Parts: sequence; C-alpha cells; structure tokens
Amino acid sequence: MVNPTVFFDIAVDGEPLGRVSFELFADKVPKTAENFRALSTGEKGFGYKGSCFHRIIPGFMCQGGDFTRHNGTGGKSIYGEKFEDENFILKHTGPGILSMANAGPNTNGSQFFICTAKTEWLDGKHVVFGKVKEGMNIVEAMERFGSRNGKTSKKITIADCGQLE
Ligand SMILES: Nc1ncccc1Cl
Ligand SMILES: Nc1ncccc1Cl
Repeated sequence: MVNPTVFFDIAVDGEPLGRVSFELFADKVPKTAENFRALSTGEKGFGYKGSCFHRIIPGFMCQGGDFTRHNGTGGKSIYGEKFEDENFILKHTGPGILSMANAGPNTNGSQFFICTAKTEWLDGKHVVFGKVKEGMNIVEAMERFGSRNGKTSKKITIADCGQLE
C-alpha cells in the first residue's frame, strides 16, 4: 500500500559521495516499480550494485543501470531481457524524475535515468516510475561529473543499494 523507497549509495572513483533515495510509484506503475525495486535489492541474483552512471549530461539526466555491458547497450529486467511499456500516466515534470531508458517501444530492461531538468519530450515514450525523495543534492553533485556528450570525468558508481523503510 505504501510506495516503496530504495536507496543508492553513490561513489566517485570509489570515494563515497552520498545517498540518493527514491520513491517508486508502485501505486501507478507496479510492474516497472517492482523491477527497479528488485534490481536495487539484488534479490533476483543480479542488479544495480556496483554498476555505474555511464552517461551523465548536465542539465538533462544521469543514466545508469547497465549492469551487463556497462555502457548503455545492456541490462536486463527481472522479467526477461525486456518488458513492455507499462503505462505513461506519469510525466517528465522536472528534476528528480526517475524514468526507464529504452531502445524503442516495449524495450525496458534495467537501464534508467534520473532527470535533472524537465524532459517533456520524453512523455509517452519513456515510462516514469519514481522520483528522488532525498539526495537531490547528491544527484546534482553527480551531474557535475558529466559532460555534454555524456562521458563522465570520474567513475560514478552505485556502491551500494537496497530498500529502505
Ligand atoms: N518483447 C517482449 N517479449 C515478451 C515479453 C515482453 C516483451 Cl517487451
Ligand atoms: N538494451 C538497452 N536497454 C535499455 C536502454 C537502451 C538499450 Cl540499448
């Protein structure tokens, strides 16, 4: 009944930076929220721990979740390699939005991005399923290690992750 909360503990070239937590909108997008929640706990035997934010573009987004190819070409969901676009109820309203990366319709895997700007042109194309709850400052810090082309100047990792409450 209560939306779950997950955390990532972010490191920058292995140095602790801080914690970002997310509310997952399981009330709106249960299937997509469950995927992210289980990948954050690692309870299916794989997931986000130790993965990186391989693409960070300041004033746009931080993308991560590619734990199989580490570069934006990989990842898998808890349902199989890909799963459908659950719905597009929630929109890309501003910084902090948590949304699924994809390579076309119905190609959700594990990769996700945290918005650092409003990205309304993604509405109805990427599934929005959560939002930063605490540590938007940490995301802003992360974002400073990006670049226009998305390459990061330091390795931004999810040193630890899991479920809170
Ligand atoms: N292509 C697919 N096949 C089976 C289940 C879900 C998807 Cl997206
Ligand atoms: N395999 C992928 N999964 C999610 C986003 C983008 C790609 Cl190429």
